[PDB]
Amino acid sequence: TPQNITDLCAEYHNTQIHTLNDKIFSYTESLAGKREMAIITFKNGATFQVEVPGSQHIDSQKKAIERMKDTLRIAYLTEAKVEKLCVWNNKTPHAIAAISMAN
Amino acid sequence: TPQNITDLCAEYHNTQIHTLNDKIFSYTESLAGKREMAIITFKNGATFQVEVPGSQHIDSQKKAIERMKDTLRIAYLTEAKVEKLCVWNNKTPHAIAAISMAN
Amino acid sequence: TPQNITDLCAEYHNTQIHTLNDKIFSYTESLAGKREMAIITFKNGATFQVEVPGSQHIDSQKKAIERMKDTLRIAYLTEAKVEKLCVWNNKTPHAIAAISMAN
Amino acid sequence: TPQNITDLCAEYHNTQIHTLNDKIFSYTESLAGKREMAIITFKNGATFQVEVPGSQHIDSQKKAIERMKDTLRIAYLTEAKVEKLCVWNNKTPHAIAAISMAN
Amino acid sequence: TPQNITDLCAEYHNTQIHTLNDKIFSYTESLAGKREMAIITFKNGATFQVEVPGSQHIDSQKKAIERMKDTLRIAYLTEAKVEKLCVWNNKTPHAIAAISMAN
Ligand SMILES: Nc1c(NCCCOCCOCCOCCCNC(=O)c2cc(O[C@H]3O[C@H](CO)[C@H](O)[C@H](O)[C@H]3O)cc([N+](=O)[O-])c2)c(=O)c1=O
Ligand SMILES: Nc1c(NCCCOCCOCCOCCCNC(=O)c2cc(O[C@H]3O[C@H](CO)[C@H](O)[C@H](O)[C@H]3O)cc([N+](=O)[O-])c2)c(=O)c1=O
Ligand SMILES: Nc1c(NCCCOCCOCCOCCCNC(=O)c2cc(O[C@H]3O[C@H](CO)[C@H](O)[C@H](O)[C@H]3O)cc([N+](=O)[O-])c2)c(=O)c1=O
Ligand SMILES: Nc1c(NCCCOCCOCCOCCCNC(=O)c2cc(O[C@H]3O[C@H](CO)[C@H](O)[C@H](O)[C@H]3O)cc([N+](=O)[O-])c2)c(=O)c1=O
Ligand SMILES: Nc1c(NCCCOCCOCCOCCCNC(=O)c2cc(O[C@H]3O[C@H](CO)[C@H](O)[C@H](O)[C@H]3O)cc([N+](=O)[O-])c2)c(=O)c1=O
Repeated sequence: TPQNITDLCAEYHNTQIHTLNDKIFSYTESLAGKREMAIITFKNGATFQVEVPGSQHIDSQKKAIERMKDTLRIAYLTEAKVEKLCVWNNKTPHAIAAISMAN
Repeated sequence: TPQNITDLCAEYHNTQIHTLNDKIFSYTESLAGKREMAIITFKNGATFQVEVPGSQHIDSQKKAIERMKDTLRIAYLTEAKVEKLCVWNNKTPHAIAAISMAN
Repeated sequence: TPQNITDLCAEYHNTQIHTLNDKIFSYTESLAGKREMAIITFKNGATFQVEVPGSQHIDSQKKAIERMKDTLRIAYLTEAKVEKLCVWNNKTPHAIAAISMAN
Repeated sequence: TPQNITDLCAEYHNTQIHTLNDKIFSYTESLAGKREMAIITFKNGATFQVEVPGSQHIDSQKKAIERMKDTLRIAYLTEAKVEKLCVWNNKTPHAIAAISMAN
Repeated sequence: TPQNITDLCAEYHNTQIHTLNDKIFSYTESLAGKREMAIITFKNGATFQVEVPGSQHIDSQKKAIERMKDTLRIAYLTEAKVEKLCVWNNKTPHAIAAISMAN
């Protein structure tokens, strides 16, 4: 398995690493039907989503989508610095695939 | 997908944005039958609910309703500033559809 | 729907509001069979339970019972002030139906 | 029905109360097969387990076992004072049945 | 049952104990398909994973895998010192079987 988020990200098509080294500036979450998702922003304006679960996802990803929204919420409320995000860049906002947190 | 809570709220009928930019003043939750819900207030007297799950909800919303009560609870306890709420204004108290936190 | 805990509490028989306006003094939780419950006390000696799930509860209350014990544990640990409890008083200790937190 | 941990503990055979009145010294958890358990210790050297779910546990204890591991984790991290533990003493380490937390 | 992480770790083949006595330096988690995992590192560079659930895990480990990612995230955020890790060393990064935390 990959040793880090950069190596993990490179295993997939349509991805890119974003290097933030900053806390989350805003956290949004919705329960509206067909938009059950989260959206975060950083102070520079860069915006990211956790996608609504769909036909593009395999079953194993469902629990991990729920965990990512948990992660983002707590990271936001603790002001944790996000180091990098691995995202799919074939969506807007870019869709989070993975996150790294470091000091 | 929407970039922010205002654009997401605009996708639905019978909704509005409330701009609070304030922490939650009170948090209430109930396990009583047919009243399994949360209610929050702001110091200006605005009151909102997370509805009881029912027939107006699609299955994918169920997990999201539970997550939203989770979110409000921790927002309350951490005194996190709520920026905006997207609500259905066809219910009393207005029913939460999405939340944004910033600052 | 109800706008506050007092109006909610009044929808049910065999309930009363207790006004605490205090943090929880003790939190006790059990996994022993037939006693899978939580008990909280306040420094005025008032004691309350989250009842073991049973045939008195409808299906939709199950998730909310588990949520209540999460709420009471985190309230305890954060020393959050509990404003009011809505309880069933046909049980000893009185059984929690709803909680409000403020101040 | 019990109003406190001592009374609840007394309801079961092969149990005893340990009075700690201290925070947890160490918290251990495992995901290894057939050892999906938690172990806590105190600075006096007392060691306790949350048992692996098995055929001694009825269905309704399974959820409560999960919650107890949650509770011990967060108690540990917050340095909350543990007042008493109700344990089964026919297992080594003694097996937790209930916990009370108080200042 | 085991009294500590060292005795638990010794019940399994292909395991070793790593003694860290330090907080986690970075936390990574992924929802990408077939890489639904967590990776942590320590300041000395040492890197560990929580494996993707697979056919080498029995059903009872599934829930504990979920729990371990929860634990590592909150450990990371609270800067909790990790005492020891029990890992399987037949994988790269070494795969976490158990964790102990102590100050
Ligand atoms: N696959 C796929 C897609 N498509 C995904 C589409 C993303 O769409 C979001 C656009 O929003 C839907 C706007 O809906 C109008 C539809 C008619 N539906 C409703 O009437 C309706 C009403 C609602 O309100 C009731 O329920 C609320 C609780 O949900 C609340 O109680 C309110 O008070 C009630 O009146 C709510 C909804 N809802 O959706 O939440 C809908 C794509 O791209 C793909 O590949
Ligand atoms: N769809 C829809 C609806 N319907 C929702 C409207 C409901 O509003 C709330 C009004 O509530 C019910 C008032 O209670 C009378 C119900 C008769 N049932 C009971 O007797 C009963 C008894 C209860 O107490 C027992 O259980 C408690 C635990 O639940 C506890 O153990 C206690 O000690 C017991 O005596 C409790 C309930 N209960 O509901 O909680 C009910 C609408 O509008 C739509 O559009
Ligand atoms: N509805 C309803 C009721 N009735 C509810 C009754 C309230 O009961 C409270 C006390 O319960 C029974 C005390 O147990 C004696 C009964 C026989 N049970 C056991 O043999 C037994 C043994 C246990 O120990 C084993 O399991 C432990 C884990 O559970 C541990 O591994 C230990 O080492 C083992 O020896 C444990 C239990 N258990 O219940 O936890 C029981 C009412 O009133 C209503 O409305
Ligand atoms: N009832 C009851 C019992 N019995 C309870 C048992 C006490 O058990 C602990 C003793 O442990 C036995 C360990 O099993 C070795 C047997 C062979 N099994 C395995 O081959 C095996 C291999 C494992 O490693 C692979 O999977 C790992 C993930 O789980 C990791 O990916 C690794 O890289 C892989 O090589 C792991 C396990 N596992 O069990 O975790 C087992 C009692 O008492 C009662 O009352
Ligand atoms: N057993 C076992 C294994 N198996 C584990 C393999 C480890 O592999 C990781 C490398 O991953 C596969 C790279 O995939 C390319 C192949 C085709 N797959 C895709 O088409 C694909 C596309 C995806 O993007 C869509 O879905 C995204 C959400 O998942 C997002 O919405 C994006 O916008 C969409 O385009 C995503 C995936 N996905 O897998 O996440 C795949 C081993 O080793 C053993 O021992």
